[PDB]
Amino acid sequence: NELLHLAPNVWPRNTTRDEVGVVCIAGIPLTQLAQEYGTPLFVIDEDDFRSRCRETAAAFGSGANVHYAAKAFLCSEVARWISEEGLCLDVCTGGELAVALHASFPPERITLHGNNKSVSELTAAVKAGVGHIVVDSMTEIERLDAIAGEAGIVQDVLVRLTVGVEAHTHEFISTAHEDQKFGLSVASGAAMAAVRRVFATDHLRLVGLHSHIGSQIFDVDGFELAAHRVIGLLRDVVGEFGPEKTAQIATVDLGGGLGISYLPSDDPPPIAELAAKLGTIVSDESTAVGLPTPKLVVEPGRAIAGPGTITLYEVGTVKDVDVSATAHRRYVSVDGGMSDNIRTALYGAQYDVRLVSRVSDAPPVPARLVGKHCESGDIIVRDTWVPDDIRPGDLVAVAATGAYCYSLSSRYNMVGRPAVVAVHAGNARLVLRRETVDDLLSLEVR
Amino acid sequence: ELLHLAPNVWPRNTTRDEVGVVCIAGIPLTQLAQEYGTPLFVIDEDDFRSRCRETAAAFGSGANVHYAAKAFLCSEVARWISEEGLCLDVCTGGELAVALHASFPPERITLHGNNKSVSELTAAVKAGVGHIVVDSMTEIERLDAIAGEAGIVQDVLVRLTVGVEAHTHEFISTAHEDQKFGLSVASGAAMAAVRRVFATDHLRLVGLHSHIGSQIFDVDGFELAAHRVIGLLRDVVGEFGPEKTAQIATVDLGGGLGISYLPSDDPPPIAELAAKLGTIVSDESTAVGLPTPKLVVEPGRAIAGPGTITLYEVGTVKDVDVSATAHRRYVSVDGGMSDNIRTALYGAQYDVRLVSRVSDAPPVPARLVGKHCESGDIIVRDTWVPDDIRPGDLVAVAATGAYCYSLSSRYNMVGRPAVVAVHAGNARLVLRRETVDDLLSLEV
Repeated sequence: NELLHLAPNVWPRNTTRDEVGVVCIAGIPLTQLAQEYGTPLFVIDEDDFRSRCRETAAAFGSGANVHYAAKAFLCSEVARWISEEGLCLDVCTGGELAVALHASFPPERITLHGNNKSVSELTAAVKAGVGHIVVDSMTEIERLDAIAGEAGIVQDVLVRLTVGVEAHTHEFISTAHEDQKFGLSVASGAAMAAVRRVFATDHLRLVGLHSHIGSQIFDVDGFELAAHRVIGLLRDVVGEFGPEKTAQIATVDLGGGLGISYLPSDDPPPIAELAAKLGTIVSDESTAVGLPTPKLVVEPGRAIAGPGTITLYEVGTVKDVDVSATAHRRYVSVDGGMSDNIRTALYGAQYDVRLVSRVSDAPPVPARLVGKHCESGDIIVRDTWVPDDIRPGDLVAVAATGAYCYSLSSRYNMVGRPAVVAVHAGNARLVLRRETVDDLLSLEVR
Repeated sequence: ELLHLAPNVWPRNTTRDEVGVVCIAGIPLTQLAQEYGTPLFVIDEDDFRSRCRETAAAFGSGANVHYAAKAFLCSEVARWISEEGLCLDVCTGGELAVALHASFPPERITLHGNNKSVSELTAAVKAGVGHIVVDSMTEIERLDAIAGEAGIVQDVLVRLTVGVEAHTHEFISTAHEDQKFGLSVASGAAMAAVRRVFATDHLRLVGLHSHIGSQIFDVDGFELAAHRVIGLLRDVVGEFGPEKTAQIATVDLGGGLGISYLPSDDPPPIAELAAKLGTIVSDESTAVGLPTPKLVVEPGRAIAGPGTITLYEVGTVKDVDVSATAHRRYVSVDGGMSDNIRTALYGAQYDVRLVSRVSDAPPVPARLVGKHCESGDIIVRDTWVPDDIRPGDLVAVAATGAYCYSLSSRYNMVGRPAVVAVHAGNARLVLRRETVDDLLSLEV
């Protein structure tokens, strides 16, 4: 009756119900998937994922202007999808680049990020020919210049700014002095010094500016102020170097944080609308300081992976726990835990969970979804509702685990990484194996 | 200044060189890094064993001290626990698997968890584990059926909610504890379970279990939790006679025994704390006309933990403006929330020290920070660092042997650090560092 609704903004785009009531994506009952591949189980609506890539690219005007943030989720399958849809790939560490490359991701379309790039990570990057690197310290700059000189090239490059804006959901914060590890403060002059240094080198080309201001951003208001501040730096730069030189700073990358719906209440604007406001502020602001509007880049992770994937669990214990003299909370324990979605513990994230293996007529009862580890804080969905006849053996699913869940997974209490599976049109295909005690034990020595 | 290495915090066999490099078990940390890489976990093996011994003594027997494998586990460690006479609490299908691959005596394994699978329970009676601490009415059915099918009578404790949560020098009491483990005494769910276990032919009740906290520095919480637990025992004499309730011979007050993360952390010496604890189990027992039951305790952190250190190489130093007039020194490092997530996840606080040389520079306020693309990737939120700290320098964070490695992740595709043990003069790789081959190993 009430828990039977599967809100189309939360759950993947190809999700539907059986005639027997079972929940399907891409036409596959979740039961079949569970019985075939085990639980816990990650289930990626492949068509959804591409769907998001096309949609975002259309909104910003080309896949060249949308870099998938690999940090949300990465494996060779997904890299290949991103290539095919024509987006770029932002990679973060040595290893994210390694796997990008292993999947033959076109290096010209990679951008490298990080607060502490090593000389090896940077050297590997120029060898492969990555093409954009977003620099983050003055040390990085001295380091990359040496490396690109040593290798015969001029490495295009952006500098990362700290612009004093933090945005989440329908609000933002502005600070005099942003206190965090990334970027170079515009207000402090650190950013300008960075611009100066790169212009000065023989071996780097300054090509853009990068800002990132938060996550689950549902209004443009924060971006607007950020872009204001960011393009104000550009004004400082016409100041010293002239308009002709500063046009070479052709790309304003406004970072990630494009929002999705974890709960049906969540109301991120449709992406084309947002992007058109974004485009317009980059333009108003651009010309009211005497410049050609530079090209807008955006780096979603969550808004691309994320909605299209679902973690599929089997209920194993149901305990009814007294929380007042009169009331109860219905703890439903499950197959996995913080080993595969640590976001609830770590960020206080809020998820939708649903019985999926059947349809119940029972009245909804307040509940906590809870995993299998020896920590009381091992909690996947802190507050929901759940049909009062929920019972071991049932299959439940949590609704936007596509982003930052698997990437964050651990082997806490020796629980191995769930399998991951992709699904497209009717067909299912294992993408990522499930761990076994052999993996568990495989770093041990004699 | 930042030069003191507080002996309550750092591993026991920690030392300084003539040249001022920090050493443990006689090995300079520079050498370890140059041999094995960074980031690196470094286990002072004698420390671990020392704490095994010290705890055992305090509670009368290694048998009354069960190591909590959740805090860190591998065959090597399983093997240290076996050799020091302690037991092993394991939590999941996987933790038993490895304890067994390491040939840990099953008599000395206790098995925990809110949501044991049929298949987990089955594996464990087949291995002859010996104690299971049941958590749900459902689990009790499952386990009767299973032990019956095996032709055995499986010893068992039940786990209780007793409405106490202790941390540091305080604790909260609650009319109705609101969390996943245990069965409530006050609702009489506990007593319902004691009935149903007395009723089966295939289970046999030998104790009660409460776990009430972490980083516990007073006895007070334990006193109240004990009062309340043994309260159940009285209720069972009421129903069953004192002569069949004495079969419930074991009161297990769980883990939570505390260590020093920071120098100002001041947990009591375990010998005192256990004396105190033993007295009150006794008092509270005779206070209800029962034989003193045996006190068992299930530490993880207090055993693993203080003897292990995470060695990092500095990569980036950045002065960050935080007011018109102040600055915070962001020192970034080889690793991050991938190998130490406790800071982001629980708001833990750590000590960190410059370790590859000794600086005469003055101290400056700082943040030790990882290399992952997330601004919350912070290893140590508020420390002090010497003002001439500089890339190339090696720092160590100070009590990382518990919960850090077991929670490790491959975030941003950062492989697990290697783990190395050092024992009188001598290093030895135990767990090896992950490679992109590992990172790719689940792909098809």
